[PDB]
Amino acid sequence: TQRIASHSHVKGLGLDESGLAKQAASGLVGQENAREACGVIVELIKSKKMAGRAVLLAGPPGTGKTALALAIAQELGSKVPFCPMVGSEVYSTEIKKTEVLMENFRRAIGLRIKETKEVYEGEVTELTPCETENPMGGYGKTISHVIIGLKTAKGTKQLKLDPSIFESLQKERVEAGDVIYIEANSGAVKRQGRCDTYATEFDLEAEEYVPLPKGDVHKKKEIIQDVTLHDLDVANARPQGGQDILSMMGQLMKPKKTEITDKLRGEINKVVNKYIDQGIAELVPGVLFVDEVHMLDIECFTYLHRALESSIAPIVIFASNRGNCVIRGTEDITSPHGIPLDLLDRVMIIRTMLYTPQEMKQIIKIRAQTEGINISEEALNHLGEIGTKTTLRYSVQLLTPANLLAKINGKDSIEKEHVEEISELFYDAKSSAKILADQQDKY
Amino acid sequence: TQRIASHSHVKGLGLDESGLAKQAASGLVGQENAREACGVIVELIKSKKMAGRAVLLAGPPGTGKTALALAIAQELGSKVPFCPMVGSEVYSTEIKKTEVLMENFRRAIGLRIKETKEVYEGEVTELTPCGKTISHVIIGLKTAKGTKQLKLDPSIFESLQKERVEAGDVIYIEANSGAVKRQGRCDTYATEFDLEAEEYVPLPKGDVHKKKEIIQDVTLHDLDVANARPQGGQDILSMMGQLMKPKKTEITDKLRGEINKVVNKYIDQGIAELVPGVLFVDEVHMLDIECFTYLHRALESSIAPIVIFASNRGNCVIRGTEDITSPHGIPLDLLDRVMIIRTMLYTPQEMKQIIKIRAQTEGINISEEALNHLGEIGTKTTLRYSVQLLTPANLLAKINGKDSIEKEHVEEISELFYDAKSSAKILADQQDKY
Amino acid sequence: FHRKGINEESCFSFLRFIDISPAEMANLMLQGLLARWLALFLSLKASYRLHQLRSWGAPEGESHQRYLRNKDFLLGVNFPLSFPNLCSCPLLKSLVFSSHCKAVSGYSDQVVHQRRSATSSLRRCLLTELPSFLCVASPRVTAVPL
Amino acid sequence: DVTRIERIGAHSHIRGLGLDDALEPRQASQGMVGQLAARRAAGVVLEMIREGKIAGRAVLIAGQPGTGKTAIAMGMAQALGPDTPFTAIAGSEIFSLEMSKTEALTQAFRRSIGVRIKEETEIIEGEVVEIQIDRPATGTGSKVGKLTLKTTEMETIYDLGTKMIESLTKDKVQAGDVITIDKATGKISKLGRSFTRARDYDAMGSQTKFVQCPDGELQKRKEVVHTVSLHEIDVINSRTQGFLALFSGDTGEIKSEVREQINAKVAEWREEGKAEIIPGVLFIDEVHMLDIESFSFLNRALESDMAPVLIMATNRGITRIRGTSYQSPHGIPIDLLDRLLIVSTTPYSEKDTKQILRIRCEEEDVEMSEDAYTVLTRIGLETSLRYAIQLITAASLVCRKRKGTEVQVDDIKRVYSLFLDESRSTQYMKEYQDAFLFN
Amino acid sequence: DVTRIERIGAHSHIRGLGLDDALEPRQASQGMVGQLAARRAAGVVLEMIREGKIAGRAVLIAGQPGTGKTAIAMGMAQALGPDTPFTAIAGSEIFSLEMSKTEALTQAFRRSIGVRIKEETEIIEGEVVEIQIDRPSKVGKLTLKTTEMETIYDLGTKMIESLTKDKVQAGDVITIDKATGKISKLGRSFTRARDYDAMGSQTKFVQCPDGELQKRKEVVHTVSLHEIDVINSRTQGFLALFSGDTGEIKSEVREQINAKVAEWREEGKAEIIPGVLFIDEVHMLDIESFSFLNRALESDMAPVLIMATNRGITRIRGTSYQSPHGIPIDLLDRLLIVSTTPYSEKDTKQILRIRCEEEDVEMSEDAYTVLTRIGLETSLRYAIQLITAASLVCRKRKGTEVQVDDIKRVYSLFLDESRSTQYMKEYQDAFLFN
Ligand SMILES: Nc1ncnc2c1ncn2[C@@H]1O[C@H](COP(=O)(O)OP(=O)(O)O)[C@@H](O)[C@H]1O
Ligand SMILES: Nc1ncnc2c1ncn2[C@@H]1O[C@H](COP(=O)(O)OP(=O)(O)O)[C@@H](O)[C@H]1O
Ligand SMILES: Nc1ncnc2c1ncn2[C@@H]1O[C@H](COP(=O)(O)OP(=O)(O)O)[C@@H](O)[C@H]1O
Ligand SMILES: Nc1ncnc2c1ncn2[C@@H]1O[C@H](COP(=O)(O)OP(=O)(O)O)[C@@H](O)[C@H]1O
Repeated sequence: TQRIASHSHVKGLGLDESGLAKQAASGLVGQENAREACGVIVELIKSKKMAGRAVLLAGPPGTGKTALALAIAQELGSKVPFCPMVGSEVYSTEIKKTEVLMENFRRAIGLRIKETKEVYEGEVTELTPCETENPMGGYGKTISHVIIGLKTAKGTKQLKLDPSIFESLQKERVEAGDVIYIEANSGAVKRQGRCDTYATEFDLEAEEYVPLPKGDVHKKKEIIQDVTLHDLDVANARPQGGQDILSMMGQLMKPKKTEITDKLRGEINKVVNKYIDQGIAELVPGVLFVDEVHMLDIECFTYLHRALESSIAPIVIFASNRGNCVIRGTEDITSPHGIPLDLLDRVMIIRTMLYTPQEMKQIIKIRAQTEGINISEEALNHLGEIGTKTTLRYSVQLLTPANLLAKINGKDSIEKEHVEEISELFYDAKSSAKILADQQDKY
Repeated sequence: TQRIASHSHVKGLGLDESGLAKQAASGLVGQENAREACGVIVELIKSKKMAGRAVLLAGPPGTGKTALALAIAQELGSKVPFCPMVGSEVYSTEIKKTEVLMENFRRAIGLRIKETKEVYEGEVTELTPCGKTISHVIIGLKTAKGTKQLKLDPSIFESLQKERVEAGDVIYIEANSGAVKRQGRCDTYATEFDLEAEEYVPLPKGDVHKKKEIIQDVTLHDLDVANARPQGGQDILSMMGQLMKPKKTEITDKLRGEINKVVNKYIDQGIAELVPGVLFVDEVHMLDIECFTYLHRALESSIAPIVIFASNRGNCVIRGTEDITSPHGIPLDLLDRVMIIRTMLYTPQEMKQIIKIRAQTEGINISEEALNHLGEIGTKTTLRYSVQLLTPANLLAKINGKDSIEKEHVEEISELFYDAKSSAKILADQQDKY
Repeated sequence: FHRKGINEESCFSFLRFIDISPAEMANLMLQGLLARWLALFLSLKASYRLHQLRSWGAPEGESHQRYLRNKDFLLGVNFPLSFPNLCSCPLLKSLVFSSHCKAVSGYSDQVVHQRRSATSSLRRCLLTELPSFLCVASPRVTAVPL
Repeated sequence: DVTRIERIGAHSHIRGLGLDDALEPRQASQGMVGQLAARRAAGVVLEMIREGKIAGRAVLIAGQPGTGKTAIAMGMAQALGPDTPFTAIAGSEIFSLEMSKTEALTQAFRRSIGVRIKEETEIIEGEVVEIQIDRPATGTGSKVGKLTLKTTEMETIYDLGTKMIESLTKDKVQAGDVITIDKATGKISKLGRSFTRARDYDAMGSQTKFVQCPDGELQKRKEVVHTVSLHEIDVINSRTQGFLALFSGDTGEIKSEVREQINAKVAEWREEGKAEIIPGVLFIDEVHMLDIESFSFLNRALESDMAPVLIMATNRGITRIRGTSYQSPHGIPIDLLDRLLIVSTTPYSEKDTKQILRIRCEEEDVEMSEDAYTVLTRIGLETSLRYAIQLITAASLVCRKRKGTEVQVDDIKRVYSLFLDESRSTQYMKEYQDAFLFN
Repeated sequence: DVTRIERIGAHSHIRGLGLDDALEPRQASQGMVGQLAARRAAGVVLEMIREGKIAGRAVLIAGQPGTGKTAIAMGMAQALGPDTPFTAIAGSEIFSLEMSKTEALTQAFRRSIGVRIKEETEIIEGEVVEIQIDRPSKVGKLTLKTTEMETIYDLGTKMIESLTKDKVQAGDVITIDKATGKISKLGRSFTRARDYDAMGSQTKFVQCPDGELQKRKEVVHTVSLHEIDVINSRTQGFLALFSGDTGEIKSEVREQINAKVAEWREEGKAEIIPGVLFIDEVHMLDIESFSFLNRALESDMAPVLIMATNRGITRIRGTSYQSPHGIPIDLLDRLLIVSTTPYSEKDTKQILRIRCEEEDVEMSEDAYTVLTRIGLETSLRYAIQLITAASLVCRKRKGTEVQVDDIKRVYSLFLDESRSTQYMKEYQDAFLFN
């Protein structure tokens, strides 16, 4: 069974047809205005019109700003890319920060392109170079084509192939008893190995045998693949070929990220524009979620400045939980959320408030039920009171150890004694800080 | 012969049978409490039972801490591995700071493998090759003490063929390693041509068959480095070692565990034995706070050697914090783990004894009056000053034609060279001019 | 293989799920760059076979919906843009244009003038080769390797 | 319905500077309104750059936040044209771990001076009828063949040497294909298979798209125009067969001798009349972020005869320069500040803010009532213009949610209540002093 | 006599966590004394780890120095035992020069998640005796030999070619996997170790395989997720597993690994076993790295983090802010602090006894009393270290039982922090830098 995470219950915002926020739906309670704003943002993302618009979820720690981003991701679906990030990913020892940011920005934009695969594959039986019976002046014969018999688990059939393919057949080891495959579009031939049927004619053979193919000899299907715009960058930056001393040399050396030049993007954009205009590929913009933005640098913010007004950048959702803090990279330039004011004028701020005890108890119950835990009301109320005394996280965290203690005692549900014992055992931040202050002389 | 350094005059701790300290022995005088307490450490290292245990030496500069540590190193002989290092050596440009500490910790533990050295050498008389093409090759060695025949597997024959060795060359072979070294054609064929590019050597005057008993030492870190990255497998005749420049890298823990398991297996088979060596650190106060913290985990491990730390600075700020001051520049957390030995200062009698011992060690004859003057001048400023002063006096005394050392030579040298205090006082008066 | 318990941690397990033999790995680790080069070449020859095996044969299980087969830790080919898939699909070949052996500037419109009726046709974005003459630089001095 | 890679950004409505033939700015033209003096100065510098005779000229644009400095930059970039190189670099796009700051600035400078080359070649576009290959038995590896080409009017037969045959085999060209042959270099570009020749076919050995037959004469002439920056010429000539560094960006700290060699060779190329050198424009935005060493390198690098017309941008006041402790205007030392002309911008008013909102709505295809416009302008005067611009899309979405067609004051008030401003967020922020982190 | 690579350390006298069936700690069991509430919490979180149902859980252990946070962590690791990954690192180990602090933590997270897989293995292994081929598709046969049977295989042409290229000779012990057909030479038999008197470059002598020849069975493989990441990092990435050359693995590979692992667990082919990540001395991590743990503990697959901290209310490293435990508040709420308590006099006697029997040392009752008094007036670790020296000093006296005089002598020889600091201030001028 899939293991329980810390945000497993969040399945959506839980909105009406009119956009109003339900009191409790899809694992979310409260924060009605925030949920309505997030629904508006979801509509904006689905609109496929804007670009580079940013929203900043601002609120105290443990108020659900991280959860709402995942709710937006869930309500978006899975056909639109959603790239998470923390503020500490920019600091790399291999490449500059504004390239980490540019690569991530290009990650949140995905493609979706369709194509057909056609192949003739199966076991080879005989090779008949069918001749035309009347050689030409100055020659003893005139081979017309090659007849190749291929059999799979369905049936056997003969195919007429160009004579030149024989020149490729001798390039590899094409003997009867092997299984081969030829790409219809490409036209090359490749050998997989001898069939399993002849796996017993010897006691020790150096080659490994593959099973006989099941299905029709000639397969043809249609496949749609999705690639982000960053994958094209890496593919074009590092050509993966083997017939070079450069390709192979780089493929032997330690791979390192390289600062992609803006000229490469200028041509990838042109080619994807051409193919979109030809109706082959469909572009789908996505979302990029930066949590703990307050860990960025002033250089990173100043690059984000220019990055946002681009006509290609995706929708960015920032999250932070800092008060009036000093901006990283400066000396004493304080600012709200640790974010410069000039950048902060380009974002739409969504405020997240605290949680009332009723909503806290509802959250505790939802977590307990999603987790597969049974709790009594006289203990659930005590747990909610304890959480309201300290915080929501400290109340939700004690669910599992209480269940383990009850199961050790044999009971199938948590009572008052289990909760009080667990609370007596573990400590919270406030009491630990009080102890540290009391015993400061011995640390 | 051997060049004389500043620590060449110390041979051991000079402890008697009862464990106390003699007044003067093996080149050490004074420091009775510190010297005697080092014998306990010496016995601890020999026991090969405890691990991790550490020792700090605290005292003013120029009081014999490094001398005591080197005396401890001498007391263990050359069998016990000894890894000296300076705290300033941690800051490298290839690996992280804790990696150097781990590598030195591995270096401070050694192995021990006994084996027999097998040596063949002499002129090749014939090469006769023998599921039928090649199985083994018969070779005939001959010197001017006898003749022998040998049977070679195809690997050794390939090694001989690589050296372009034909019939009539002087060859050196080691059976244990499989080494093949061609030492040139024999002199008897020197007349075969008037001008030949080859060089000719006389027939060896010695045994064809040589047996010896050789004992090999190898530390764990050698195994880690050898097995960490693909061994070059290039010893010439290859341009592929000309592509990648070797660089020091960070050894993973999976490798180290595999090496530990293999070493346990082989020492259980009885082939090799293990010896816990000693690591020694100078300028430990120069370690960063990160290294001081990593020493908390490293020292408590069960496969760690015994470590000795030396530091002379006082209540100075710990590096990497610029706010916190701790004794000896060592954090209280780590300073609680170590076991501390204090080092005192030297009275004038010990001053004179040290000067006399250094003079007789480094090859200078000194008179009693000059010795008294040097003792007084050493009590004036420092101990190292007089030892430094010794040599120029005996270098001028040779110029004047004399042999011993008297008042005029030492007085002239003192008037010719300045110590730290006098130069500092000079710099103060000319402050605006420097 | 010879462990002291039914469940005991042992390294080199990945050798079983990669095509590397216990002798091939020792050779690759103690021979040198020639061995590494040959192994690399063999892996780029086996990549196409592994691609097809992973992409077109998914019947039930290998052992009736349990166990793992050879070359199951090599997931680098499952990507939609890896070279085997890129060669199988002829259009991603055109979407990856930066060849390692030609000098491609990018995309630029081309004009093809005719000789009769002076009709000029205009083309859309096409791959463009940088003009050869650009390369004119040369080092001041050359030295035989020491 | 289809969505291209280019979407509607923050400066997607500005199509130019909106100036007449007399270089007199209009009140409202080409998406730009107001800011008459700055637009005038920008038009002057645009005409100056278009003339392209003097080098190493710098211009700084200063003013309040959100007053159109970047808007002016994008406007002059659009007015300049696509064929004139323009490079936009942020203030932090030079602090790299792969090359020094001076090297990055040198690359940025050399990336702006373009070279235009017209390349005319003789080509043969035609349909393949049959191909003749006569492999030798033993001999010495000499191959001989023929190749017949046909169009709807004329056809011919060509002989083949020992060089194009290997190319034809490598490209695997067979009958029924339409190919373009480059007579100069010798490359074979594949167009596609024909229609009539596809009737006689074996099993599938080539499955792709379809094309027609090139009409007219078999031999024609093709022309390409290449715009190559100096920096990529430097990268090309810095190593043998090194071309992925144009895209990979792996070349670091190129040797100077290559740079002077390229400068000289470009000089001779200009003299011979083969290629044409055209200076471009470099736009460094938020340039207060540059370290003092970068500014001082700019000092000397701006005095060369190949420097571009760099344009600065700053919204700071009397601030200490990055990396130092000395105050100075615009966070720039006086040395660099004394070598360029400074253009200042004025804060906006109500009358032109309303027109900004109107043109933004026209770009975004959003309709509001006049009362809604007045409320939005009041918001965009009590609060910055960017917030009012942003609220337009949210109001349009909210209006479309209720199946509406015209945005109303109630929708705008709802959006104002839903989202937040920096001032209101800070006001609500003061009441949770102990709830936040590190106050 | 024979010493293995591991010996008596500081935390080697504890074997598991002393508990009951009802998770009730004992007063003295499995080498643990006291810390009843801390051990109860440790047992609860150990059961939480063993169940492995919830992901992303953090527990912090805080207390004064010398109270046993690291001892509790090691006892938990021993009680959990093998077969469950347990990655123990120090705080300062992530400050690398080839990877950022993010990668050095991401890899430390992926290295505590185990994957169990089952494989069907058929292997033949034995000593070759004779190889016969004919020259007519060459046809031949080869003979294997073990302790039980002696058999002949009629191998095919490709096997002929492989054997010829590998140069197999009689007396070699070889293994072949019939599924693939790869020869893995292991060396030569002991009985075949005399026909050559000059062995080649590299040869090994191993005993002949015993038992049945062609063994077919099922094996279980426990591989960490970090290994699966590194393997797909580059073309030949398994070298980086031991070399440590891996750096900044692309994020488009780890997601694919996670998706494939989820697909495998859905199919039942492989099973995921969570583990523990112990980060000792976490009080010295970067504010940038602390913020990374915020989103690292909210993933579907993540181990349980256990941290230790010796700091009270102190400055956070990387910022000028005062916080408890040197940890930001936005992370401390995600954790679950488990506090410790200084030991009493009875706990001090009961803890020195365990170490005495661990070191095989017999101590007197008055000696225990004096040692307990010293370890109460001073640090506990100093008193713990005071027993190893005492044994050696008593051995020098040629006595089998220590006494009070020996303890007093060892106390007088070495110094603790308090006396070292006190004597340090007496002549602080002689020291350097304050
Ligand atoms: N609206 C909500 N409904 C249900 N649970 C919530 C809600 N908001 C927060 N939580 C719970 O609070 C816990 C921590 O919230 P989080 O998103 O980490 O807050 P922050 O982002 O401020 O740190 C999560 O485990 C989540 O389950
Ligand atoms: N007790 C001693 N006996 C013999 N030599 C000594 C003694 N103390 C110091 N020395 C000599 O003094 C010299 C320098 O002292 P050293 O131990 O290097 O000082 P520090 O401990 O500050 O490094 C050494 O060459 C050493 O021989
Ligand atoms: N004169 C103008 N004409 C049209 N739009 C303008 C004008 N001035 C400002 N704007 C609009 O204001 C928005 C913010 O301006 P911005 O580029 O941030 O100014 P600055 O870069 O000086 O802060 C831009 O999206 C732009 O469309
Ligand atoms: N509960 C315990 N039972 C037995 N020995 C302990 C216990 N706690 C600590 N110790 C011992 O005390 C010594 C020092 O404790 P340590 O774990 O270093 O303290 P801290 O947790 O402050 O680092 C260790 O060698 C350990 O073996």
